[PDB]
Amino acid sequence: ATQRFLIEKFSQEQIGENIVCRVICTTGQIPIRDLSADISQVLKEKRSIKKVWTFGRNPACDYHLGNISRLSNKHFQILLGEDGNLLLNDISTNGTWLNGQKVEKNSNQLLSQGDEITVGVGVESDILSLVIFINDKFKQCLEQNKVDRIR
Amino acid sequence: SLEVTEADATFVQ
Repeated sequence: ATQRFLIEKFSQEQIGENIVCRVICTTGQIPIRDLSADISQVLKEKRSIKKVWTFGRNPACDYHLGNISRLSNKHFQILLGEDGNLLLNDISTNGTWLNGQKVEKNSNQLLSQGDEITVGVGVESDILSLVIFINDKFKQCLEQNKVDRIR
Repeated sequence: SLEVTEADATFVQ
């Protein structure tokens, strides 16, 4: 008697389960991945940080690159928090770039729509570009946050 | 630290 289970099969695939942002490599080196964070954890977390992703050539890093000598193990890191926004934290040996503009390392920056981060600057032939995608679904939850219905 | 991964640094400060 699985009445509720039967309906669950109706959807099958649920997009935007708890996705924060998605990283898409436009330079063709790293496979598209999706960064995610749980809402309960966000509302529960209060240590000036909920969930942060680390990117680089390190297998530990939340993001694995194609192994670039210029890029560092953990070239860059992305943090999620605030009232309802995302932040980008650069953590490379040579620096992290935003649309051609180099930002201050280990510095928090406001997220941008379809933004892109460039890394491995120094040699025109040794730079890597990454694009960041934002899940509108996630914003909806944060925008509504507390739902007025149940007492 | 300096050993692995190429790095840069300007000599003007």
